Amino acid sequence: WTPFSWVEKYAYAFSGPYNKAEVALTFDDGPDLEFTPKILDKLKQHNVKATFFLLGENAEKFPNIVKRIANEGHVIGNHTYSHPNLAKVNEDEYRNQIIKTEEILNRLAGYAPKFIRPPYGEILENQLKWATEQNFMIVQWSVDTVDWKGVSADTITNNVLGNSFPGSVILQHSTPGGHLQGSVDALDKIIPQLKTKGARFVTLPSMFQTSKER
Ligand SMILES: O=C(NO)c1ccc(-c2cccc3ccccc23)cc1
Ligand SMILES: [Cl-]
Ligand code: NA
Ligand code: NA
Ligand code: NA
Ligand code: NA
Ligand code: NA
Ligand code: NA
Ligand code: NA
Repeated sequence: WTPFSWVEKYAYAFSGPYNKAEVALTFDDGPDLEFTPKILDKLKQHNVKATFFLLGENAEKFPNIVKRIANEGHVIGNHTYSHPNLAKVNEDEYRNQIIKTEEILNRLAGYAPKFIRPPYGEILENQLKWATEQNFMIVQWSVDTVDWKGVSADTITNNVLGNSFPGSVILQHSTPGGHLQGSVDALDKIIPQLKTKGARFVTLPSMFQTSKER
């Protein structure tokens, strides 16, 4: 496990360029029926695009919310199919979780997503090597809202505003059935205060200057 050396050897990163006044909001585990629509609305009221890492099994249940994300200018990412610990699977099951989710998202969004985020941040070097050759790009995160703990919006705001820098990639969740109401309300405080500091919200394709599709 050498996360640092991998950013020089593969398509793999934790944050973006230091010389741009840009940050990136990302959302995991969706789509869902309660939190994804709210996030989309608050992102609409703040003129902000984001990047959604969607589970393949959840895109099947709510195929229109996948389409709503892409139609509103957001970028869709691959978050595997059934959310397993990729460090505990073999190559064929790893490549099965990726390619299966890709075909589901390609059918709904109209493109094969280029960005992969491994659940729990767990991934192995050979898995990373395979995705690099397949023209993927894995992006983790550098600011953790730890919103799955069900924390409040004020707590998430101080946690985000206290650890955000140019190039920060922020992690939030739109998990079906999670305690994420404070994570949604935090967007009303996080987005304006970072704008006060001069930050612009971009998607992962714009931050790393690459296409959204593979
Ligand atoms: O994308 C996720 N789920 O879909 C996800 C789940 C949990 C965490 C997560 C939360 C808190 C601390 C962590 C420390 C190391 C690795 C992951 C951590 C980050 C992301
Ligand atoms: Cl490209
Ligand atoms: Na790592
Ligand atoms: Na980094
Ligand atoms: Na950075
Ligand atoms: Na409903
Ligand atoms: Na192959
Ligand atoms: Na920086
Ligand atoms: Na950062």
